[PDB]
Amino acid sequence: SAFPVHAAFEKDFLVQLVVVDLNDSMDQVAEKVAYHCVNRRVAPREGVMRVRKHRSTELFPRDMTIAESGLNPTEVIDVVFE
Amino acid sequence: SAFPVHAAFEKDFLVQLVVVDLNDSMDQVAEKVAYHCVNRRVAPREGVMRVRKHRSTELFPRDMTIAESGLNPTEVIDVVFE
Amino acid sequence: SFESKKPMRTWSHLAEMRKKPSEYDIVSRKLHYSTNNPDSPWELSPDSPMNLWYKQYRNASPLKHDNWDAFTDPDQLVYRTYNLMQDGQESYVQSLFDQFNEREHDQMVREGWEHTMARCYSPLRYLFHCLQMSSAYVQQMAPASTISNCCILQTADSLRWLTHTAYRTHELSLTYPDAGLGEHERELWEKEPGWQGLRELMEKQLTAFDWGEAFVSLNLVVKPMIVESIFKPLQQQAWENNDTLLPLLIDSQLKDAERHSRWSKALVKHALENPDNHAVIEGWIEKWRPLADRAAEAYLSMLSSD
Amino acid sequence: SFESKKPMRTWSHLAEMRKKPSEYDIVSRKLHYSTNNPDSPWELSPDSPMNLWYKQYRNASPLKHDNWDAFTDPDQLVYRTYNLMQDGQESYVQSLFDQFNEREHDQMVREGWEHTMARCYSPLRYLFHCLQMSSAYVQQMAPASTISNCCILQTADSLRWLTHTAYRTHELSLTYPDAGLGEHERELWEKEPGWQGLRELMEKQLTAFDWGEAFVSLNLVVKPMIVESIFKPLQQQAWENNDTLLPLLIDSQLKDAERHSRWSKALVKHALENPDNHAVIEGWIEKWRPLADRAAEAYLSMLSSD
Amino acid sequence: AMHPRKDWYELTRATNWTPSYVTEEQLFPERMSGHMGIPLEKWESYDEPYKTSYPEYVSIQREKDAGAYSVKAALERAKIYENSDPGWISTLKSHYGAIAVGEYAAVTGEGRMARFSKAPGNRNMATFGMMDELRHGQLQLFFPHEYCKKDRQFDWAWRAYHSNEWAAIAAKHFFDDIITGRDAISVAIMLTFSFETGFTNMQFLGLAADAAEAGDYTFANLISSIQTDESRHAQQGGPALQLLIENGKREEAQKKVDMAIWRAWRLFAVLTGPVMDYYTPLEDRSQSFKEFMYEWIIGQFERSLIDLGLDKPWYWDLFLKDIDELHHSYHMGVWYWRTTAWWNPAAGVTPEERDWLEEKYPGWNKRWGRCWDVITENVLNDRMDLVSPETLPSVCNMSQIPLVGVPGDDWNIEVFSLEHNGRLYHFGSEVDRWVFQQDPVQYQNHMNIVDRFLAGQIQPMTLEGALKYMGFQSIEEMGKDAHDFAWADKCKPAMKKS
Amino acid sequence: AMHPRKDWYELTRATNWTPSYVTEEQLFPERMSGHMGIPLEKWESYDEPYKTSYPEYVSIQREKDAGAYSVKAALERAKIYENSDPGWISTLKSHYGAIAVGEYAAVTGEGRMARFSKAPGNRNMATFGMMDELRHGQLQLFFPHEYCKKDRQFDWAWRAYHSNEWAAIAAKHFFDDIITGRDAISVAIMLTFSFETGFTNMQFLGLAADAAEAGDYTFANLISSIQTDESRHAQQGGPALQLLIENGKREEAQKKVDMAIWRAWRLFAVLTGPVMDYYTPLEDRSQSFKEFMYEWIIGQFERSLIDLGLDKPWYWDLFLKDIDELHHSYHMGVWYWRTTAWWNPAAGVTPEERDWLEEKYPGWNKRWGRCWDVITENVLNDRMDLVSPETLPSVCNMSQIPLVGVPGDDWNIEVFSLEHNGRLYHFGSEVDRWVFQQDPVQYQNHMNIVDRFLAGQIQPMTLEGALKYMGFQSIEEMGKDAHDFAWADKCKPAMKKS
Amino acid sequence: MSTLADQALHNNNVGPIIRAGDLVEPVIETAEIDNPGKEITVEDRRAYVRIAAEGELILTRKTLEEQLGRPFNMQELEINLASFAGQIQADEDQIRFYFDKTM
Amino acid sequence: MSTLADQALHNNNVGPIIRAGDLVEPVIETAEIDNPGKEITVEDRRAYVRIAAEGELILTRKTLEEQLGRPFNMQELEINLASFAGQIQADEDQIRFYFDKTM
Ligand SMILES: [Fe+3]
Ligand SMILES: [Fe+3]
Ligand SMILES: [Fe+3]
Ligand SMILES: [Fe+3]
Repeated sequence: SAFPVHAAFEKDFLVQLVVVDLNDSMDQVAEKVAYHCVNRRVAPREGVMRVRKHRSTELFPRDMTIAESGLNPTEVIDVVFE
Repeated sequence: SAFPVHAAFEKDFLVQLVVVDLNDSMDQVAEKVAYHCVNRRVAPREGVMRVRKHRSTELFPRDMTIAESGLNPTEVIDVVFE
Repeated sequence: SFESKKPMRTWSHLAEMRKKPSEYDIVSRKLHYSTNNPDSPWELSPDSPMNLWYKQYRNASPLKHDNWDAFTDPDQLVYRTYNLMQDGQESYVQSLFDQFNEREHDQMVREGWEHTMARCYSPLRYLFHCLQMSSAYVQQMAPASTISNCCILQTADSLRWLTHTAYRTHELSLTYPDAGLGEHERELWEKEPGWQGLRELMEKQLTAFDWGEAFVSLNLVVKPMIVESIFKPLQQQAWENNDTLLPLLIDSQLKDAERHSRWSKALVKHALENPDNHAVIEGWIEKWRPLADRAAEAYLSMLSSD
Repeated sequence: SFESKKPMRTWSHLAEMRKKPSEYDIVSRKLHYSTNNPDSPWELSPDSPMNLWYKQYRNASPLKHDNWDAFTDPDQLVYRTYNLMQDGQESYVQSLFDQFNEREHDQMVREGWEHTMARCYSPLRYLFHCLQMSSAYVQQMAPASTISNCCILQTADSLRWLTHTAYRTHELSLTYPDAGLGEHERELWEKEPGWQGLRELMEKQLTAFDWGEAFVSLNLVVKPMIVESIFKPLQQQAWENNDTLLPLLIDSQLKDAERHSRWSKALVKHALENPDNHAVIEGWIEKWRPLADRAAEAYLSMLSSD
Repeated sequence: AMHPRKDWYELTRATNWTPSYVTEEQLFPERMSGHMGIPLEKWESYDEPYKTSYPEYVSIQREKDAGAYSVKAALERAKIYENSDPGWISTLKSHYGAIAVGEYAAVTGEGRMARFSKAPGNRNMATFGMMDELRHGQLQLFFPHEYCKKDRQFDWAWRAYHSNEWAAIAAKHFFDDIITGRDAISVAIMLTFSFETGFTNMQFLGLAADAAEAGDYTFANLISSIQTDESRHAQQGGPALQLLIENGKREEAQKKVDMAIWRAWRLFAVLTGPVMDYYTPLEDRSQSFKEFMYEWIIGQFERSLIDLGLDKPWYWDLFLKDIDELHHSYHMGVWYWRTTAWWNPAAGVTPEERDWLEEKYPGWNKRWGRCWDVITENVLNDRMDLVSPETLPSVCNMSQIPLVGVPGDDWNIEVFSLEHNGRLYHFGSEVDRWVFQQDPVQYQNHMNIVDRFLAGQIQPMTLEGALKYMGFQSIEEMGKDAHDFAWADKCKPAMKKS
Repeated sequence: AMHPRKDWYELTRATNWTPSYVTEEQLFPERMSGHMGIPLEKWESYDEPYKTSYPEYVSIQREKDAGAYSVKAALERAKIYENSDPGWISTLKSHYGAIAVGEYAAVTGEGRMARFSKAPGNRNMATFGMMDELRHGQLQLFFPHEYCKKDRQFDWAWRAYHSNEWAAIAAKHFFDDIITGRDAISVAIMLTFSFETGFTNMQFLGLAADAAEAGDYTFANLISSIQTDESRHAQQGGPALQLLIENGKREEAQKKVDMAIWRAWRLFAVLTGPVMDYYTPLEDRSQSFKEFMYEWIIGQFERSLIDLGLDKPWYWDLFLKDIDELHHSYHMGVWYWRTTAWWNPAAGVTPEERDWLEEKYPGWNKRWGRCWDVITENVLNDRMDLVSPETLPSVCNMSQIPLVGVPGDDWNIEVFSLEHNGRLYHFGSEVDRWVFQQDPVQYQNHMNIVDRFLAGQIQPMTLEGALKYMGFQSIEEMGKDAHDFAWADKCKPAMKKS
Repeated sequence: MSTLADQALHNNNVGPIIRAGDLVEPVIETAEIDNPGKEITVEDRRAYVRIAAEGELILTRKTLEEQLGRPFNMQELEINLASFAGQIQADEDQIRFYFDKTM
Repeated sequence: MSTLADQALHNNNVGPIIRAGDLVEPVIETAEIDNPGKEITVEDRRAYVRIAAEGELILTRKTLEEQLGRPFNMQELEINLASFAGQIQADEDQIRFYFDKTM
């Protein structure tokens, strides 16, 4: 159920390896990524963190799990604010 | 045992669909491609026709079969003279 | 095998009409190839974004007919004949503008009429632009080229009306430079109560993306409301205020509006060949009527006020 | 956890030598990182073409030792000290050229000697270039940097000899312009019987790609043959023909040749620490000796002929 | 008196407002609008440089059509159909088939902008653009219609876009990608800027030059009149482009222009290239395809792109090489597989034509000339089975056109392949592969004609099966050599014993 | 008397012959030689423009070394180690580690040409090239050796290439691709032309300028002396390139140059960029990294490429954008993950340095400045856990360097992904992905450091496990902030209650 | 190719492309008259003529009306203006073809 | 970027880059003397100096020996010639830095 992704957080300078869980919601995924960015290189801010496939327009629902998303291990995601 | 390849014959202007057999030797593959090129758009000539993965340097042995080669269906091959 | 066949007198798709095909038939019929393949309207990935848009908002519309292409514009207008017709009507309107300006018409209107015009007429450019944008949407989504062509000409007519309104707002400002003419229309459209029913109606209508709902709300609800509650009441007020140009201008605009009503009714008649469509069209009319009624009431109470 | 450790006086890989490391040790030892990973010599796809080449022709060589890096050049030469040594020997040779030219040495050689030189000396530029190319091959394939460095300096020495031969072929042509000096050497290398044993030997040696076989054939078979059957016989003939420059030139070249023999013997001694290697080295020597013997015999019969 | 347009024009485009009953994003959804997050206020500075207004439009467009139709009527008896070189007639057939219904599709690109662009001037100019493309579709159906009674191949002026014929698939894949399948700002950049100020000048003016030389004034007059509208509505692109650059979207803008220009190039190389250098009779070739490319695309179009602040596309040098090579091979492919076209390709390889080709493309005879040598020999020796194909060409998964290269003495051919989501795709250039990778969701499940043949979508699996799948209804409709091989009569005869 | 070189030089390179006992292809196998089928005879016109001969070589190179070693000896007591800014000392550590053993690898690139090039002048010049690179490897081990007794990080002058430390992997993947892993003609084009007339001038002369400003003359004198050899042996590339173009191989030549320049760029952006714009003390920055790029790479190198008949690379505009952006992010990555480096990165973000960065790269403070703001705040508030990483960066499958982008106010980041043979690869640019696609067999089964971590090759799976896997032997060897965060003392203090 | 294409791209030619008909000669004449001390180049392609000057080329309504010999409004030029080189700026009095940059 | 990079690329500057030491001033002086009616530009980077002229720049052995003040052979320049702009052609008498093309 360990599931590696590569994640780019909004306003950060890089993409990082973040190992999430197959059964994680997108809300949970966003939080696991934010851990490695917010208050490290990215200023905290108000708003709702959302997950999308890298460079996509369409956002994954907040409640959707990694398993439900159709994402493959080691694919790239962005975490952005809506 | 039908096996589609895309083949570019030496001195011709295009790549063509040629359906060969899984158990065909490279000698047989070359001949099946030559059918659609030699005396149609390519002058016949002396020499031994050889098969290689497209743009490769290394040639497949004459005796090797499609099955033995590791080629996947619809991959591109060249047929050239050695 | 393959046959040897002889030439046809017209397109293969028209070759079994009994009548000689008209110019209209030759140049207008069965031109949307995007309806040929239900799974891929456009020649792209079947689930490309625009393919999904068209599968949802055209193909899946509850308004259904097995032959939308057989729809015929009652006026059988083509680009060529539209321009002949409209150059006639528009040269007439431009000649009125010239002549009435020569006679200094705007100076002779009843005291205060410029303020009524600033408030109730000049912001119509926003309303007319909304009709223009909406007509273009029905154009791009309609399931037959003969339907789309009617929408194209209707989109042009909406811009015609917008342009009359722009020209006349400017012209009136020249006689009456202290009325906000050409300066305050956005503020009125956004903030004035008499415009808010109309603004709410159009913002919501422009977000009705199903082709059938777009068509019905625009052409069967919104546009007829404009005729009965905006155009005709303005003609009456103009008569009471010695504005003799506005009634003539509106009469020309009403010719366009009647044409839009004609083709739209013809489309309904075509659609009702399918009995299922009656409840569908009725449902949307009933959905949108209250909003249109509120819009008209708010406008009329503004036109009536001091 | 991780330790806190103090600085070392030299590289970590030398830190457990008992002696203070020399310049040679510091700059020469254990520099081929391509031997670290048997499955991927180079930091590329494990089966990239050059990775396959090195796995076949270096890693899989039957000549085996568990510590090729412990090989030491007996002369412990580095770039700096090679250039000091060779500037000394080369300035000496260039001074001989100058002086012997001043004394018009080439005019005083025995009648016909220019023809012997044209036939048996000037084409040595091809042979020496083959030694140069071959030495470079052993360089790039050898499994330790200390071995490779010896090959680098040997490649330079081969070019040194080629250049002496070029310079002297040109110089001799100035006194003897009708002997084909500087004009016919390729033709002799390609066609002259006395050169064909040597040409066949080098063409085949240059296609021996296993590093160990390349090393043994070049340094234990070909090069010693050149010393005993080409260099020394030319000195003898030169003495008989009142050429007093050639024996001195060859004596300087022989200093280089002795150095190549010294390091090569040291490598054999290192290799024989593994008893398996004796039959391997013996096998290759026995494989290549007949070709070298034929080469020498054909050369000598040409040098002896009229 | 009347007041001049300059005095009231601004009111015609004072039409943006701040939404209150729905959100800005609901009214202008990004997937349809393509505003790239640029707020409404910023779009108000959009200023179309080539303006018109409703009264002027209807008056002037009335006059444009009066001329086009009058010239057609006056020349009905000029015997263009019966007296023209058949290569010219095939040029008409390929033009009307490839273009007429695509023009009508362009209405939808303009409509997309008229509803969904955040720039008010763009919405109005796009309304005229909708009208313009309606004109172009109607003209280009009306004009060939009279030839239906003469030749079933003219039915394709209407039929092509309703077919799965390979060239029709190529046209639709292009037009659906750049015109009808993307958001309003993408259309503004890709269609009006990239396509309508670029390549349409080749088919509608370059070709008009050849038409005039050929004495076909009905056609020359028609297509040049059409281009006068294009020259106006195409000026919607520049201001969109300048706005995107001003608002930090240069990179996005450049990528879209780069993509659209390449996509247009490959289609035009298959349509216009063979027309200009082979189908048009030699005496009527005003300039070569490459000369016209240097005039219209390099000298005019690309210079305009640089003036607006964009860069030369990354593939510049590949493009220049392609201009020397690609259409010669596409011509060869279309001619060899002529039975799959709705027009009759002219081979265009009589000695005098080969001398011209050599002059215009030095080295031609040692390249394509080698293939035409084999073909010519076969024709002269009546070996006709060898002039018709018994397999399919491999086809690009982007352009939908055969994968080609340079034949003959310095043979070079390259296919650029890609695995994506467990499927293997093949492209005719680095640039085509790059286009796919820019937007895989647009393309990923599309199947080209060869993919369909291999998947069992084309039944039966024979030349005949494919031809029927492609919409052919009779022997007469399928392409033949334009001159029924009478061109071999100008080649040195193949001698036989007496 | 002595005869001048011009009179006997041709005999030194009259060394080609026609093989008889083995075939030409057996003697010069394409996989090692890279002759592209060009026959022996054609290679004889190769004419190296920068010649030398054995007697001159040994004499002149003796003098070069006498000077380099004398200056070193005379300056041993200048207290460079103890008195230099630690950012300067880290520059020395990164230089010698990244370069010394790579120079010795370059012997093999030269040896590849000396045996396998069909051009006789190339084989001789490559023999001097072998000698030159031997010099450079030996100098660049000897020089740092004396610092071993002072600082374990100098051990990496020898150790780096024997490690799996990430930057060492990046260096080896580059050098093994362009120097030791390809055929002789590829080396001639890629190493000597692309790399040795291009990027080495930045690290060996640009950096020498900064060294001289910093008062480190031992180093400035060393690296400039080394470059004098490069300037000679690099002139093997031009004639190879001109020969390939003359023989119909322009396209192949251009592709190789394009590939090698980009590969060199990414490595040099991670090594030299942070050195020039951050580690070198502000007072010693002769020019910015970008200014030096414009001098050496744009103004000199690319102009030379055009003079020789090549085209600007297709990625020109991407490259220009990268020069403004890439190294700022690579610096950030190397500094944040400093514990994985064998040198101590200087942050280089005191207010005075930030003013300089803004001057040299307008907009810097609203981009990278945003990240450094967060970092600076944490340092001032002693929130040190937030200045050290708890995961891995994503890494390019070509360059082996973190995947980065522009941070801050106009955030933009892009990863260019590729599926190939049922594996997913990720690249830091369009160009890196393109390089992979040019020669997949070179790269396809290579695993980057992240791929290894995910595959279970790095045990245990922790920062510590990775650090040990990378060859670190003590706390002292792993990178720290150069100034132990003393730079925060120049930032406005974070106030607390009294 | 390289040299040829570079030369083709690095031009500053601006001006109308007029479609065969009654505007061809009047526009040529107007280009000459309304741009004194600009050399006007004309390329004749039978179906169209390519008229150009360096950097800027103006056509005034008044001149065009004189050269055409009949009443003329500037907007009417679009009946015959098939294309143009340069950016365009047009009003009731004249049309201006121009470039912002010099190549 | 665009304008800046174009200007940087479109130069015809050729000449030696000399590494700090005893050849810097003599080479500057020789460049001036041996190329009369060429403007010589010099950029001082302390560790090296960048010396240039438009299109061609010659350094003769005889001039360099005079400016250096001691016996000098042309090949010895490589002790101090760290890089150069332009193509190179060298013999016993002189070195020539040059371009074939004009940008
Ligand atoms: Fe059109
Ligand atoms: Fe258009
Ligand atoms: Fe080096
Ligand atoms: Fe080097």
